[PDB]
Amino acid sequence: MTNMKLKFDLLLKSYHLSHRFVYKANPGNAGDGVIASATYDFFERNALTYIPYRDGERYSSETDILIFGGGGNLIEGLYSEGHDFIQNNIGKFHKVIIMPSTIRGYSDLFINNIDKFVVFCRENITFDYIKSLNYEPNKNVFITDDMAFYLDLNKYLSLKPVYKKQANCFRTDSENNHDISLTWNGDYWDNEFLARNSTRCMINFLEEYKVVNTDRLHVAILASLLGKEVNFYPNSYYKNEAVYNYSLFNRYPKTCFITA
Amino acid sequence: MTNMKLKFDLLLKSYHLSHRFVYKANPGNAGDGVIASATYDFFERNALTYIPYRDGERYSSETDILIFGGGGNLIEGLYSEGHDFIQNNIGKFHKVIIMPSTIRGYSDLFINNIDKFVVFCRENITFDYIKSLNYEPNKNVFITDDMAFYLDLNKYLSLKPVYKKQANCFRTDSENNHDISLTWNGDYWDNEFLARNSTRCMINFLEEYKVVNTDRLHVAILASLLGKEVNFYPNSYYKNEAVYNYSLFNRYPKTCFITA
Repeated sequence: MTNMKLKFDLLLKSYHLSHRFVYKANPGNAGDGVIASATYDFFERNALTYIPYRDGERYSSETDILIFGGGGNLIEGLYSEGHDFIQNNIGKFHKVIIMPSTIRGYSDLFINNIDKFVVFCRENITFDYIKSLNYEPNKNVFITDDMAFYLDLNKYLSLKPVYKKQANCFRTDSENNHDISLTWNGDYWDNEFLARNSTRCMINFLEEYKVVNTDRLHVAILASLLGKEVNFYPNSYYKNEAVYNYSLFNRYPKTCFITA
Repeated sequence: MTNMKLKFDLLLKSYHLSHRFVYKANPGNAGDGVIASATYDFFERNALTYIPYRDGERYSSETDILIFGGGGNLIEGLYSEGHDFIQNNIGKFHKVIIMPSTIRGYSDLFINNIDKFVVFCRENITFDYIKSLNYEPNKNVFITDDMAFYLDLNKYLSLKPVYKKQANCFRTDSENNHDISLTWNGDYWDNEFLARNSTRCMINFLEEYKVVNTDRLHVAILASLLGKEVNFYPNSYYKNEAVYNYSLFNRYPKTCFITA
């Protein structure tokens, strides 16, 4: 067990003694379903009970903590859904805990809510950014692996043998390409069964290949967990590269990052 | 057990004594994954062993039978993938068994291969069409339910409670619409784990709704198996309407077909 992982368990268990968890899964593609699956595995393994966020329900501004699911939606100039959800609901809760996330911009949101945010960063670029906004390391800003590294992998495996050479899993926007991230895409991941079975699908697909080529973070993560030979390609805002440098480098020697 | 269902079991078991099964799952959307899941359930429940079709492998023109998975791909003027697969591979096998399917046109294919085809029709329009091509009922043309009615439903259920009113699952081509059929879409369904877990996803989604509105056949079928209130809408070539009249009318009184 890594030092950041043990710290993460004890920390969330410490919050659970004091406040009850109101959990909102991050919406998005099937990669975001992998984060939710692993988050549900994390809650069950640490005996952490939660109530799912219900719009219109009244929560306690003193004893309820919003657990905002991990992901990379908080990117100014790209997505505004996660930013709008937090800003419209920050007043309802005592604290807002952002599960391990990639954050870019939205400096006004984090400076003006520093007293309510507890930010978990899944790579060094987000960690240095948040701490540069005067967040205090080990008090209201932390760094640790993306949730998907917590995936209880053995209950998702099909154990079907490898018989195909290369899988191409590239973003459809810009050969035999299978963008398996874009299968289920939306605000689905508050259903733990749908999240886990969607994650089984992605894993079932990858299990049968020896080599995986992708620019999709959680395809790369899943294939790395599977011990596959992984060729990971970059995207904008250093999103892929930063997670690779923090979590995949050296820890998974069969996964390499192709810069050019 | 329905009379057509019992006939179907004994018939395929009879073929299995004489020849070995080479199975090709129908490619397509997640509806076609439901057909494959149910076909795998059907094989396991009847102790029917098979070998998956492998392109480039040599099969016996005397003792191997191609089992072509059910579906609605054989529609002239719409799709040609299933037609090309059968025509290019019909010479390799002793017989070609078409699992319960909707067929439109391609009269040249069925007239010129009448001595090798055993056609299972999943509604009355296909059955009357094939038999009009001089196929002999109960010898080389049969009628029975779509494979999805064979789905071993209880191993797919999440048992999550109902808490949402209406689900809209309409074809994206032409409100809160979720075209869950277009999640996994391709030649995936020869993997039984991927087929079953994709089917779990669709079922997980539908379980939480009380009413389902759709023009997607296997969404309507799945929701009917779930005992939901189902509003089923038509499409072209009488594809939805014909399956409804044969399999869903009266047998599932909470599913109704909206003509206009």
